[PDB]
Amino acid sequence: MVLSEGEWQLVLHVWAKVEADVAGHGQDILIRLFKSHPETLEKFDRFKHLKTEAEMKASEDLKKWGVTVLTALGAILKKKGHHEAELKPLAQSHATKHKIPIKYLEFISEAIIHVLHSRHPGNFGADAQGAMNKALELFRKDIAAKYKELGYQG
Ligand code: HEM
Repeated sequence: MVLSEGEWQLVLHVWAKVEADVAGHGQDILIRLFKSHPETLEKFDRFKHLKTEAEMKASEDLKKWGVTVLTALGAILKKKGHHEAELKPLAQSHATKHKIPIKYLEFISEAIIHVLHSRHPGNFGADAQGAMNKALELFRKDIAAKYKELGYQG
């Protein structure tokens, strides 16, 4: 839960690459998620009709929702762990309305790492992957604790 200053630097350095194309990264990540863990698609009434990766690729709505997710995640990561204010609304909606278990947040964490690895091999080597894994794990653990604080079992 305590990353080194160097680890946060590696996280924010590759995050800057994501920010050059937020929608493309977001669509790639959601498509990877739905492909790797298809049960997650069923949480989205707006996407559950999409039956193939190619259909997902053509979905402009999926690109927009990719921006929605990554915009929130980027703001969290930039806080370098001090993200209490940012997790409050996300925990509220994801625990009590969307009903997303923490395990699904683990699935999307794996998708994020997969997409970063594929799109940024030169800036996402072993050290950067380790750092991003720690940053996403911190996010998951803190949001799991916030679910519990709100009265819910993630
Ligand atoms: C990095 C992890 C995630 C982030 C930052 C994130 C962020 C967001 C944001 C900002 C919204 C819109 C505002 C809100 O309702 O809170 C949203 C909506 C939503 N999220 Fe997430 N989300 C994440 C992971 C997930 C996962 C893994 C699932 C399901 C597998 C999910 C399911 C949903 C659903 C169903 C909605 C509403 C969709 C709709 O209205 O059509 N989220 N998310």
